[PDB]
Amino acid sequence: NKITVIGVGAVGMACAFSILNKELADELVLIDVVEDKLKGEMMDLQQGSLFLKTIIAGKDYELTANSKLVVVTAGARQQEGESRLNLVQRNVNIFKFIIPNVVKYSPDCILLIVSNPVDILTYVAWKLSGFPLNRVIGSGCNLDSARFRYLVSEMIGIHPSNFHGCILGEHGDSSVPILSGLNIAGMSIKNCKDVHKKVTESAYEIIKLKGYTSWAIGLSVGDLSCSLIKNLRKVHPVSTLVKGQFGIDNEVFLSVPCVLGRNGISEVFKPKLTVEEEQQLKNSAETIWNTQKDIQL
Amino acid sequence: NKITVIGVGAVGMACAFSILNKELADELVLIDVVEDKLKEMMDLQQGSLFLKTPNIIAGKELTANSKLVVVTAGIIPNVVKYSPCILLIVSNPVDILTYVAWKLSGFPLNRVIGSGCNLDSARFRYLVSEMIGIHPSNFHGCILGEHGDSSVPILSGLNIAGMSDVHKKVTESAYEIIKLKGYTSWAIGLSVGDLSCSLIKNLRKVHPVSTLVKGQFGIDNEVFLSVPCVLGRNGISEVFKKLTVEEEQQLKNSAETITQKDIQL
Amino acid sequence: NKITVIGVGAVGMACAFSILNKELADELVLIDVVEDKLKEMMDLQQGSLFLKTPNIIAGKELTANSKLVVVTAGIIPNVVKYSPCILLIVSNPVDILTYVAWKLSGFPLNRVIGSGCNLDSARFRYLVSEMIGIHPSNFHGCILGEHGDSSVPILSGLNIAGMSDVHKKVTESAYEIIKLKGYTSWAIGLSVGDLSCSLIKNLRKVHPVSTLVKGQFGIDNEVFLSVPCVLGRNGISEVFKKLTVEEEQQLKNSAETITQKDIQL
Amino acid sequence: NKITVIGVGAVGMACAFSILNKELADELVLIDVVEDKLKGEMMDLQQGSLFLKTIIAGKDYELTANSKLVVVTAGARQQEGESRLNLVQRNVNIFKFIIPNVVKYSPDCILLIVSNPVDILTYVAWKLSGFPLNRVIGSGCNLDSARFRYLVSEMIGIHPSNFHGCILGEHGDSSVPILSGLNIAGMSIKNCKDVHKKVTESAYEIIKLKGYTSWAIGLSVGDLSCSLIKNLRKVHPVSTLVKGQFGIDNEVFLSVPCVLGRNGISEVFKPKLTVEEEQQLKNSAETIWNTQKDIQL
Repeated sequence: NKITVIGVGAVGMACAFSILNKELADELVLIDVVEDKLKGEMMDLQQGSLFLKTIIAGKDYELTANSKLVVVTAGARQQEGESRLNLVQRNVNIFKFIIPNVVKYSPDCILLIVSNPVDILTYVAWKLSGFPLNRVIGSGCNLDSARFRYLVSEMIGIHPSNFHGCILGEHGDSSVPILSGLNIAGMSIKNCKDVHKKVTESAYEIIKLKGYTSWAIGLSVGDLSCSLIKNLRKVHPVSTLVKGQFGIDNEVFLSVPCVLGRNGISEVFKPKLTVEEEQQLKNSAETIWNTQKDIQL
Repeated sequence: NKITVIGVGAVGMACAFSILNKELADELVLIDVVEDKLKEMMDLQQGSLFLKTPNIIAGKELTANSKLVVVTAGIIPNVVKYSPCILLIVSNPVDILTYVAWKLSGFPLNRVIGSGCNLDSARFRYLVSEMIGIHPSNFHGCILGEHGDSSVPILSGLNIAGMSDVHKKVTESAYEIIKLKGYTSWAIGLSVGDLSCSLIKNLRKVHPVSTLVKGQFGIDNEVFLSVPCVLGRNGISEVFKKLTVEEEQQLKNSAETITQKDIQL
Repeated sequence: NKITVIGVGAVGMACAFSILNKELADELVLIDVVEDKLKEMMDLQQGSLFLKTPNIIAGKELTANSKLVVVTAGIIPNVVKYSPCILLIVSNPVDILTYVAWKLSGFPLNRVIGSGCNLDSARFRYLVSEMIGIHPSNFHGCILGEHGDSSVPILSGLNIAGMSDVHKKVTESAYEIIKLKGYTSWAIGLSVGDLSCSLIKNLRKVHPVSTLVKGQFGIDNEVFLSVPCVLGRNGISEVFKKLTVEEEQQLKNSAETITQKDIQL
Repeated sequence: NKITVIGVGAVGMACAFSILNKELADELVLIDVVEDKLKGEMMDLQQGSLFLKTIIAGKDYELTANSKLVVVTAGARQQEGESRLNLVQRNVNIFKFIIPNVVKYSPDCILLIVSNPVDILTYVAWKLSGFPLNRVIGSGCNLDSARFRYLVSEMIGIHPSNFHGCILGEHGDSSVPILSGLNIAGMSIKNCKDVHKKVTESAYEIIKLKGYTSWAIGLSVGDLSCSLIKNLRKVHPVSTLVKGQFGIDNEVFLSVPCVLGRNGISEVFKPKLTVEEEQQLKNSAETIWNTQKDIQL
C-alpha cells in the first residue's frame, strides 16, 4: 500500500499532506530534483509524525518501486507571453521523463495526474505508459464539482452532503454544469449557471494571485486517493477517455463520472444528457482537441 | 448541551449508546419508572473513558434545560415542565405519536419531530447501492410517508452523484425483526444518532422525518408523515413541498391508511 | 478481515455493536444456539448505512478464516476447527477461562487473550483524571491482576504526561452493576472494541490483558492474569515483566485468590 | 469561537490548514501585508471548503475583533551573518506593531505565540499586551516532546500513545529531557538522551534545508488550539512564566507542563525534578535570559 507523489512543490506537498492526514499511506515517497528540498520536506513531515500516521524522499525512481498509487503533480514554471500550447508541450516533455521511470519501477500502479492541463496530460500519461484505461486517472473536475455543490448548497439553506450536482468536460473554462441531475436528498430540482462561472473564475483569480492552486487541489486528490486506496467504489468526475460518447471521434480525455476502487476506474458512466448539455460537452472536447491535436508526444 | 432519553428500554439504550458514540452530549439523562434498571447509568458510566461525555444521570426534574428529548417508551407535560427544547418522538407508530406530542405540548412545529422514515430511507439507499455496485454515499433517494408498509418510494428523484420491490424488501424486513425479536434496538439507535447529530451540531442536513404535511399532495387533515426536513439547532427549519401524480396520490393513500381519530385528546 | 463474536447475549452484542462502530470488520459473524434471536443479524443489517461493514452473518462453520474470535457466552474446538486466529476471551471469570481457552485449543500464547483489567484500568484512569481536573488521556496508570476485587493498583507508575480507594470504587462499582442488572453489556463492549482495534489494525498498543504470568512476581503455577501486553496483528507480541514488593506480593495474593485446580481438563 | 492567524506565510498557512482540518473554527481570519497573497490564500482554502468545515483574509486588524484565539506566526527574514540578537530584536519590533492591534480589537483573546524565538517572544507578548498569564501561551516544546515520544516509542516496539515523556526548557538547544518521568502505560521506566539530541538537531537541519518549519509546527499548534478552543483541560509543555521555579529569579518564560482550556492556562505544573534535571532547566533559563536581558521592548 505504497503511495508516491512526484513533485515536491506547493501542489505535491499539499497533496502529500492531505494523503497523510487520512491514514491512507503505509509508505509515502516524495520525488523531485532539488535534493536539499526533498530532504527538508520529508524531515518536516516526520518531525510531526505523532500527529500524522506514516516517509521517503529523493531523486532516484527506484524509491517508488511497487507503488500502489503514483500521484503526478510536477508542472513547469509558466512564462508570461508564452501561449497555452508551448506551455502544454513543456509539460509533455517533462512527462516524457516521468512516466517511463514510473512504469519502469511500478508497472501495476494507479496513475493519478494532477498537473495541468490535466485532461491533455492524462492522455499523454495513457499513451506514454501503455497502461490500461482503469489505471490512468486525472484529478479532472472532482474539485470543480465539489466547489459547485458547496456554493449552491450555501445559496439554499442546506448542508452540502444533501446537494448533488456535478461538472463535466474540460477542467477549465469550457466545463459543463449538468443541471438535469441536480438533486436534494432524493428530490430532483425540477420537482445557478452563475455558480458555475464563479468556480471556473475563482479558480483563475487564484492562479493569478498566488501562481497555483495547492490547498484545494490537495484536498481533492485526498478525496480521490481515499476511494482508490481504500476501494470505496465511490463516484467522482475524473479524466478518462470518452472517445465514443457525445459524438466525439478523437481520443479525447475529459471528466465523466467514474467509479473508483482498488483497480482504478471500475466503470465509466455513460450519461444521458439534455440536448444542450450533450452539445456543450462536444464543444468542450472540441476545445481540448483543438490543442491536443498539436502536441508532439 | 444537555440531552435526555426517556425510557431505558432496549431502544432508549441503543439510542443512548449511539448518541454517546457520536460524542454529542455534555450531559445525557435517562428517565423511566423502574429504578433498579435505571440506576444502566453505572455501565455507561464505567466505559466513560471510551466515550466522550462527562455526565450520565438517571432517575425519576433532572431533564431541566435540555436541548433535545428522545421519547422511546414504552410523559410529555413533565418534559416541557422542565424542558420547554426539541422533542424527537421515536415511539411507534411515529406518524401518530408525533401528532400527540405537539398537541399535548403546545410547541411550534419546528420543535416536534419523529424518527419516521429516516431509518427506512437509509436502509433503502444502501440496498440500491449494494445492487448497483457503488458506495452508498453516492446514491441518493428517500422513502416518504408512514413508517410502515404504506411508505412511498420517490423514484422521480433517485440519483447517483448528480444523475438520473427493493422498497417492499425494506418494509417486510422490518416485520421479521419484530417477530423474531419483539423489539428493534440497534438499528433505530443509529437513525436516532444520525438525526441527533444534525439537530445538536446544526448541520442543517435534510432528513425524511415526521411533521405536519396537510397542504401537500392533496391531504385535508392534520396528519404527520415523513417529509424531507432541514434539521438543525432549532429543530426543523424548512419543509420541502411536488412529484408525479402516481406518487402524490400514493402519499394520500399512505395518509388515508393513517387510527388518528380513534383516541381522546 | 473476518471477525466472529460467539454468543449473542447482551454482551456479545454490545461487543458486536462496538466492533462495528469502530469500523473494524469486513465480515462480522454471530453464532449461538437459539436461532430465532440470532437471525439480531437483521437489525444490525438494517442500519448498515450508518455503519461501515458490508457483511453481517449469523447462524449455527461460518467462522472460517476469521482473524479474531470474541468469546462471550454464556465452543472452542469448533472455533479452531475453522478458525485456526486470535481468540479473545470475554467470558467471566476471564483470568481462568483463558487458561481453559489455550489448553483446549493448543494455540501459542500470543493468540489467546482475555479482556481482563483493560476495562478496569480504563475506568480507574478516568476517575483519577476527573479528580485532578485534567483530560483522561494525559493521566496514565493501570490496575493489574484478577478481574475482580483482588486487582492491584500500580501506584509506582502513575503519571501525568511524563511526571510522577479510588481503586475499590472501581471494583465495588462493578458489583452494583451485576446486582442492579445481572449482566454488564455496554461497558465491556467498549473495552472489547478498544482491544479489537489494536489487534486488527496492528497498533501495537499496550493493554493490561490476561495471559501467562508464571515467572513474574514469585508466582509458581500456570495462572493467567492481566499484565501490560503489546497487542497487534498477531495477538500478543511482548509481555512487560518489576515493581515495589508491597505490590509484587499483592500480585501473588491476587494469584493466590486465583478455583483453578477445581475443574477437569 | 473565532480564530485569527497573523502571518500568511508557510507557518501561518500550515497552522491555518491544521486548524481547519479540525472542526475548530467558526470564523478564521488570516492577516499579513501583501494583499495579493492574503486573498489568493483565502480563495484557495475556500475553493476546497466541501472537504473542510469553515474564512477571511486582509490587512486591517478590525477583521480580528473578538477572536477567541489569536495565533501569531509572523517572523522576520533572517539574514546570514546576523546574530541571534539582532534577529530577536527585529521580531520584537514586529511585535510592537502586532500585539497592540490584537489587544486593540480582542482584549479577551488567547494569545498563542509560535514565531521564534518563541520563549523570549512569549514574554514580549505578555509585556506588550498586559494580558494575564493564562491568556499568553507559546508553542514552546509541544512539538519537541511529541517528536521525542514518537522516536523513543519507535525504538521500543510500542505505539506512541503508550509512551509518555516530555522536554522542558528553552525551545532550542538548551532544552531538557525529563528522564525521571518516562513511562509506559502506567509503568515508570525504572521498573535515550540521544533521541533528544536527534530532535533538536533534526529541527536545525530543517531550518537549514528549507528555511523554516511549517508542517510540523502547524500540526503542533493544531494539537494546542484543539485543547484551548474545545477546552479539553489537556496537558502540554508550553511557554509560560517560571520566575520562582528551579531557583530562577528573572522573569523568564519557558516550557513547563500546563493545563489548557477555554481560559488558556488553567494551572502551571510545579515539577519535582532530579538534581541534574533542575540544574539543566536553570541553565536553560540562564541561556534564554542571557539574550532576553539585552532586548529593548
